[PDB]
Amino acid sequence: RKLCSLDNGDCDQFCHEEQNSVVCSCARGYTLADNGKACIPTGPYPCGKQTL
Amino acid sequence: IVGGQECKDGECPWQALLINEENEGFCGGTILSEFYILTAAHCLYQAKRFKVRVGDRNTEQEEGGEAVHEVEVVIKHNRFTKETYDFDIAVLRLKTPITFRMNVAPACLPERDWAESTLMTQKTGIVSGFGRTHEKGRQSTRLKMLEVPYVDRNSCKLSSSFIITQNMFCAGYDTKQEDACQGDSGGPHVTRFKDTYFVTGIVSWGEGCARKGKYGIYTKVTAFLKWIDRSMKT
Ligand SMILES: CN(C)[C@@H]1CCc2cc(N3CC[C@H](NS(=O)(=O)c4ccc5cc(Cl)ccc5c4)C3=O)ccc21
Ligand SMILES: [Ca+2]
Ligand SMILES: [Mg+2]
Repeated sequence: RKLCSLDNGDCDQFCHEEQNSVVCSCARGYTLADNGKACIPTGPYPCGKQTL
Repeated sequence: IVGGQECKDGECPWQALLINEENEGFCGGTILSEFYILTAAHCLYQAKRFKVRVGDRNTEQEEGGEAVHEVEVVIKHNRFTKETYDFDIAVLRLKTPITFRMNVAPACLPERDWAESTLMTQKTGIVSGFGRTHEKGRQSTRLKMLEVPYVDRNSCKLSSSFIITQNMFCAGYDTKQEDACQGDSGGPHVTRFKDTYFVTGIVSWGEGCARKGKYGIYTKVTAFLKWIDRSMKT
């Protein structure tokens, strides 16, 4: 288990292996956090989240 | 939905219900965005005129979150076949945008490779709808959800009397009395990953409901992510 195969490469959502390293990204309506791993909702009612 | 539990307040916010002239649900849908609903192409023959209702959990009471939307454009996959139910997918563009609120929010569209490798390899997915609670019963008045195990592709082909195409996958149980059923068609199959729910399937067909040695057959959303993206741009 390496990179994206090891615990999703520590990414909150999408994980890609580029140049033999992990690249994280997020669904539309989320912004990649400063740590380049977490996904932060850009506005209210982000996709995929149960309400309240 | 046979077996499973009621969707509780806020738990299934991406559920859409296709309603006929009599204001009765006949199929489900998944909210993708303020303008678009994902559904099954085969649902588009079960009513001449239909609208989309969102934010409903009990068809017998006004809970204040419900909203009915007229459809502006129906985008059916051109390769859909009634013979096999291959390419059983359609996108609906609404005339007015959905206002997100409690019980009304979209499910996330995943990327293909990551979803196939990481979501579809999870133990289970979640199916939901207002469909029958038993094979011979009436439609549920309550929105229900059910955790359904992903089924090994070979096991599914072996169980099926009919062709399982590359555009389909199987989920549910061998003998346990839990499955989607009549009226759940077109509804969401979502997969949870770190408390975020991604669209992974569309309720498509089954040889009965919850039958022994039979599984639920779902449209494989990951095979249609580019198609969906294109449909949502026009
Ligand atoms: C013939 N060919 C087009 C394909 C392959 C065999 C088949 C069976 C069915 N049937 C037969 C009855 C059943 N109807 S249902 O309302 O009970 C129903 C409808 C959708 C379902 C969806 C799932 Cl995931 C599970 C059970 C489901 C049950 C249903 O969907 C429809 C299409 C096809
Ligand atoms: Ca209601
Ligand atoms: Mg079964």
